[PDB]
Amino acid sequence: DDEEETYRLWKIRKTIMQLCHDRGYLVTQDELDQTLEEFKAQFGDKPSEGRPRRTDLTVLVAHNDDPTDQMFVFFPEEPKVGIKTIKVYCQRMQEENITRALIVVQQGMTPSAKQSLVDMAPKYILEQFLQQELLINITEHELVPEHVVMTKEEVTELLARYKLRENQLPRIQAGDPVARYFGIKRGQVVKIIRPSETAGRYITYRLVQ
Amino acid sequence: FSTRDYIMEPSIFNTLKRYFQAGGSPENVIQLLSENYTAVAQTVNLLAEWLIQTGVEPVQVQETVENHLKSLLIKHFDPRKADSIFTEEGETPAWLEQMIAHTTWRDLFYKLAEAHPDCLMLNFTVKLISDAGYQGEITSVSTACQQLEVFSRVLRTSLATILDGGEENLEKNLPEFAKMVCHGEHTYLFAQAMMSVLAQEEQGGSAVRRIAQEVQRFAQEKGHDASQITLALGTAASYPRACQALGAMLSKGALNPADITVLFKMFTSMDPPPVELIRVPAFLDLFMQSLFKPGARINQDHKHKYIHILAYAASVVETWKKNKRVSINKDELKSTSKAVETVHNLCCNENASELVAELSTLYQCIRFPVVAMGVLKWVDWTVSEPRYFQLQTDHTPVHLALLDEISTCHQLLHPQVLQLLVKLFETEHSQLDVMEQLELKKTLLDRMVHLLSRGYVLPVVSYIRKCLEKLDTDISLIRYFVTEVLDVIAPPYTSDFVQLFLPILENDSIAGTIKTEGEHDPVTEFIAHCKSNF
Amino acid sequence: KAFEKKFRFDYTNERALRRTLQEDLVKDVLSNAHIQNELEREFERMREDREVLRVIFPTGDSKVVLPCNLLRMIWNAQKIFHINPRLPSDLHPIKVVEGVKELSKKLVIVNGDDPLSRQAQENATLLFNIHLRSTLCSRRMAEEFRLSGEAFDWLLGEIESKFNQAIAHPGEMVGALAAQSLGEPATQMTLNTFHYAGVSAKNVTLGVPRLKELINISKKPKTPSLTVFLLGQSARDAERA
Amino acid sequence: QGIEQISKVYMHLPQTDNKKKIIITEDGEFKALQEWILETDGVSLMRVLSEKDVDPVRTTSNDIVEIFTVLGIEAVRKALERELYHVISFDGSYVN
Amino acid sequence: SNRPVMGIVQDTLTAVRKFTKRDVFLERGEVMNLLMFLSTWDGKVPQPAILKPRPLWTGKQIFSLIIPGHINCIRTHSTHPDDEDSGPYKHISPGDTKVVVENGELIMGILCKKSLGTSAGSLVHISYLEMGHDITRLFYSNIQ
Amino acid sequence: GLQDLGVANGEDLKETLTNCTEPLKAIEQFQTENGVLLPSLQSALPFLDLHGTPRLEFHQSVFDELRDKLLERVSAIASEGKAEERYKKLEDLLEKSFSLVLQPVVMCVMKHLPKVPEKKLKLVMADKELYRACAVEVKRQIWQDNQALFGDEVSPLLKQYILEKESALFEVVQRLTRMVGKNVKLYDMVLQFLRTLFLRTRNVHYCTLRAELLMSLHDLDVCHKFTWCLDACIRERFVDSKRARELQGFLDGVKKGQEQVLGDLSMILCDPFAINTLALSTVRHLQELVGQETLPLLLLLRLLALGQGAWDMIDSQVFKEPKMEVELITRFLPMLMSFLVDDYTFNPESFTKFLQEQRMACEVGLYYVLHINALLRLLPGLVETFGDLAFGDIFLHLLTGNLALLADEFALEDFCSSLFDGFFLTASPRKENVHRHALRLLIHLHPRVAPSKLEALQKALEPTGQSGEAVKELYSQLGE
Repeated sequence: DDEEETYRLWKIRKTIMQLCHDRGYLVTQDELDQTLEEFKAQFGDKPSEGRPRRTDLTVLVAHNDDPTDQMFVFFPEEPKVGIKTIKVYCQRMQEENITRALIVVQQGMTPSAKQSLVDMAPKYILEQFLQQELLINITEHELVPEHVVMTKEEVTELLARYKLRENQLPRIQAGDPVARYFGIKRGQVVKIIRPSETAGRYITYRLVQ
Repeated sequence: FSTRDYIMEPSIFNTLKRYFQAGGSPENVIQLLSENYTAVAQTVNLLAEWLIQTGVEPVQVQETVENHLKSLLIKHFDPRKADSIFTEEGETPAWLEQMIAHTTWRDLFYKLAEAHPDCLMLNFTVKLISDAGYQGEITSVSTACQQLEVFSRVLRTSLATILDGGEENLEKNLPEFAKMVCHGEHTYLFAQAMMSVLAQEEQGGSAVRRIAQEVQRFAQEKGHDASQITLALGTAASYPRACQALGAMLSKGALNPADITVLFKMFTSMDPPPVELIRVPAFLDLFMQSLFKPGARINQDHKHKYIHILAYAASVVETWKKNKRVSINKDELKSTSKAVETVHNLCCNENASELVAELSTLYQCIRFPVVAMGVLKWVDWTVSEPRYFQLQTDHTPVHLALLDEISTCHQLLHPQVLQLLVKLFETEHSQLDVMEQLELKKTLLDRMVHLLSRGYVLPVVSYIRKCLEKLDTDISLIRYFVTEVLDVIAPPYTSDFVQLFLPILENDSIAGTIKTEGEHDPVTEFIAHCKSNF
Repeated sequence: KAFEKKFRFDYTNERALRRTLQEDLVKDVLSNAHIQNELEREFERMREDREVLRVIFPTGDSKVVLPCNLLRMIWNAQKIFHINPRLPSDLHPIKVVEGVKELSKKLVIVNGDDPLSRQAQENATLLFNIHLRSTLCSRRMAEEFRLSGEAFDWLLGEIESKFNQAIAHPGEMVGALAAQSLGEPATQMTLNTFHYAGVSAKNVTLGVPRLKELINISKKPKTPSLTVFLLGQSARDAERA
Repeated sequence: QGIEQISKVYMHLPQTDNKKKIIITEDGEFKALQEWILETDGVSLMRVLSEKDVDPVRTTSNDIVEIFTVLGIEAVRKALERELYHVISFDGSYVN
Repeated sequence: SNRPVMGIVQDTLTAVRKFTKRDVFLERGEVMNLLMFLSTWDGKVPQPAILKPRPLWTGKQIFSLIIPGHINCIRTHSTHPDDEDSGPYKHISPGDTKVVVENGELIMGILCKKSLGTSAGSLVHISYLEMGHDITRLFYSNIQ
Repeated sequence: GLQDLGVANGEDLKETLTNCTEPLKAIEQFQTENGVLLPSLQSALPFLDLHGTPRLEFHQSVFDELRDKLLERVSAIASEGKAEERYKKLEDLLEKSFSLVLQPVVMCVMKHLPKVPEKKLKLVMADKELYRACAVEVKRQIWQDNQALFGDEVSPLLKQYILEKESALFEVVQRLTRMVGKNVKLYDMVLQFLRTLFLRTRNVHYCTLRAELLMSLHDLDVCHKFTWCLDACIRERFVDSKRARELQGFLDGVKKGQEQVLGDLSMILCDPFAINTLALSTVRHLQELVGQETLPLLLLLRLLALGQGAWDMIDSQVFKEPKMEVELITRFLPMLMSFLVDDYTFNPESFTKFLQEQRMACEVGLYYVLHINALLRLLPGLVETFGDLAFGDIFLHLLTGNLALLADEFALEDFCSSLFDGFFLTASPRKENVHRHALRLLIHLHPRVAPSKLEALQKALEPTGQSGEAVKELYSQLGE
């Protein structure tokens, strides 16, 4: 349905602003929360065979500080993205000075593309997602406790105070949905604040492995 | 000879007295005279009005706020220690001015604060209320009606309002109309004394007697034991034995075969007491409690006596020519006795195939109003029992069809039928499946639709409106009720009905109501009629 | 409004102050506004704690497990000192407030002056401190309990000692204890605990089988069920449901 | 119509107090608002949430692996706590 | 489950209930025999609740000797109708269905499992909490 | 006091009531009255409050004025500065100023006083603005203090900068307060004042101006934005390379203009934190080039940009400075010699002297980085070059390096540093003498220099005629 598609795209964009803002990229409140009718007026309400369609609403956002690093998203028209298309996206970024970008695929994306992204990760980091997984925020869920990335300066004296090495810390897998949402790389620390029925608030510390 | 003051000119009256004869060391007098060190605060307050002129609200709201602040300050610094002396010494310039200008709530608040002190102030307030064209519209307090004039005037106004309103007013102002009369039993007896005289006359005596009925009903649960007093007011006091027996009966609040035997003996005689003694609703209610209860079986030794007593109470007539009865009828009490006995045996047998089989004869018996509302009460007691719904074919169609028959055969029973049905609908019955409960509520709404069809329409629609507004039940029930209602209504449409039914119609997913009507538009026609009417 | 009326300890009403506290106490309280300011500060902190508790317990359940039973100790102390709360109290609210603050500093869970250690300390006893502050609020303290100052400080000492005892000792083999104390109730439980119902109810299949399939996380469980909530008027309406 | 690996679905109003939603009235009291809820026999999460009118906050499953695949590890730890507590205290036996 | 487990065996439970019935009356010789076995006993007989016409003690008096130290507790009997507390007489139970102990003395209430056994917050639990486990041991022994 | 219509009427009534009869009742009636106040309430007040003070009415009026200010804010938010609401607020403020000499008037002006035609007249009337100058952020804050308050703040800013420099030898709130009255004209005036202060200080004010601009951009910011972002990236990453590349690209993609590029370069260069960051980046680039063995190349571009920024302050309307590619090889030659010496140890002097004689911020930074057989030979050459340079910033960097060496705790290096610090204290001002005394406080860990160090400090206390030398000598004597 055309209305179903436009609604889905509106939700996708909404989740994307929420993701970026949580990640730490400056975004204006208007985009952070805008009405479905507002987006429909913006884009035509006819994604199917209409002036709105994929790659039209791709947005570029810079970090809150140090505007050198900026990130934008790719919206392949085809369901299963092509390796040639990802290479074209890479070249588009090459024209840009920013090495960070995201991709949203309607369908599963090729394992060859997976390997390609892994190979070109070091020079520039490109991350992919899927419609259904991004269709609803995960952080919103009550079951999910509060998550915060950590920094080197804080991790250092944290380890010093607790007289333990990073390995001893309880671990979390890198490819988990939460670590993917936060774009956390290996060897990075995340603190979790949770409501405990028996002590009110509990703090836990985790390492992305 | 001081000339030391910035805004103390207002207190110049006391300043002159403290200065002309200051003498000694007038340090305190000088301090009082120069106490208003601020600027002309009265002028500042006046200019506050000018500022509000250009402000958001250049209206009398500021004046009302200032008056409220002054009243609150007076209440806070009320001279309760010497309030009586202050009110009763002069009483000339303060009470008169307050009644003339600030009589809105100042006097009422002062009276209601304690009401013990300031006897002169209370008397002045009562006099002002009496002088006011609107009888004591300010002094509406349950503990402030301890004065003959104020209480009688307020009671007269309340009675006039109730009579002007009518049946629709029988429920809203009655509780607050009774809260003061029942506050003191001396006041209650005085009201009953005047009210019996009012009822003596033929015209309006029925209404006055009815008002007495609901008033004594309220007093009963309020805690009054004035059954003997009511009997004294009634003609039953003419017979000391009858009055004593009936007073004991009412005080016990049950039925005693030993005393009812005496009542039967003195009844069905050549000179029966004036039926007004047995026409009191309270004794009939005691009869209802004792007789038609699903349980509580009686020894039945005097079963015929109870049946005959009920038939005599609800059937016989008399012609009070100059307060003298010379023409009475007793040809219908026999049929009444037969029907009531049949219904009593139906209640006693406590069984369902035979109940359905005799249902046809019960329909004939319903034509007696007493039998109909006895069936109503027994059905209420049976249904209200928790877990009464365990086996159902059409959600207990028997009892609900009995209610429909009662409503059709007797229009005056509609308020009580609605009360029972709405109580049942409000009640949530657990131990049942959700779908079953939903269907049960739909069945209840079917009886709502029947009551509406029987002309008891405005209260039904009003209750539906109220239930939608507060404690929102599932929208499905409201939709279903509206769909059924639209079927039974055809033009013409009363304007008041259209107004009552309108707001629920144009909200809460209107389009969902129309699914496959096709032949006749359910809500489109009503909308067109409403547009034409308004 | 009820919390306000129950914990404000308003001082404007002179008669209530006379009934509760002595003449010297009421006169000093009315004279010193700073005491009133601190009382207002305590009330605001209690309001914030009330909001925090309405956050932490979404359920409307007030049943919680705490290392101390303040009401029982208050009861014991009252009859120990023969308070006879009919008479007005003889202690000022300032001692109550300072003593509760001092106790809040006395009880320790996380040691160290490190900011990370500091955050952890108050987080650990966050709930217990809220409970003790709510119970020992000056309003209830002076009104419903009416302890003397000696009873008050003795009670504070008792709380200190009891919370000292409640500390979990180091070196206790606690993982084994926890798992094994899970075992005994499992033994008590039986697969027949469920007597079924007229409605299928999704066949929860609670009991030892459920615990089994949970302990060894199973890819395919017997009755994988999903609970679903609707948003608004769609849920309100059965038809939309 | 519908999704796969999902058989007949039940609907009911939660009698139990914990399940039914609670609203903080302006006066401060919690009020328990009974409301329709659904139970599906064949669990397929992240596809129910994709649909319309589905609450993403209150939804929870009874399995473990499915929620693990979609909500990290803290989510499953908490949900496992919830379920195990439910089972062990169904009989009224309280465990610390 | 942070509860007491030693509880009270079935037989002594029924015996203590029938003993602490609200109307139990006992003779001088029987009381003088019973008090012997209380290990923690001070050695001074308590005043009877009834003196004239005859000296007649009460099992609650006897049990107050058993209860050690000075403890305060409230518990609801198993047969306690809840509406009683809602209505009047909430401090004088017609059925003595409110368990009330003050300063190591049983004031009014029939002891049952809900006030003695493994029920959480029970008299045994509070005794252990307040006094020494040795005190609680002597308490159990004397009860039995 | 204030004499509005009502004030003048009250004054006239008071003057006329001093004589000519004027009985009490007539005077009370003719003085003034409260239209809102009811006669019944007025009559009852004497019998209850015993001539109660009208201060309750004044408090109620103050509360009503606060509510009116809130209503004006609500109207400006819903009506978006509605013309009628603005006119009513202006009329009310004028009336309040005329009547009371004015807390409600000041509050109303602050809440809503934009584009007020009578705002200039009101400000002129409140020329003193003892409290109003700060209370009226709309006018006093918005260009009110530009004429004199801006200069006063600049003087306090200079004092704060001097105090910070003195403390380092041994702010944000003010900038936020200044920027609170943020408008187009306010920003232009602030920029002009900052440029004037930087010109007067000869570079000192440039760092403060750049920091203030960066803070304003970061918090409620709104080529300036690009410059602020580049500066923030450089500050966040001392050795960052992507940020440096982005900044270089932005600078290259800057069209030639009248004083714009000059101001950007001056702001970049005149920043002690910025200078330190540039020096650290250059040192890191040189180390990377040495490791890669690819000596000559973004390091050359970075060095050229740093030199242009440093030389921009010489004169206005400047484009850039010569790259000096040929001289780059000679400059890097000492680094290659030092690296070769270090490699030989783990397995010159003339150039250092020439560099020290030549004035080069890059040379000073390289010497500081180096301080932070072949190595021994290079060290004397570095010392000679630093002595030849003899700059104040070079002395500060040498003090930092001496602190680092003291942390390293080198015995022979300790004696060499003691001699160098003595020479630097003798040559430099009281600040240099105090720094040398502080270093010597922990210096002389060996007993063979401790008495000598004490004697040298005692001699320098007298030799340093400035009070700083005497203070340092007294502190050293007290310590030991």
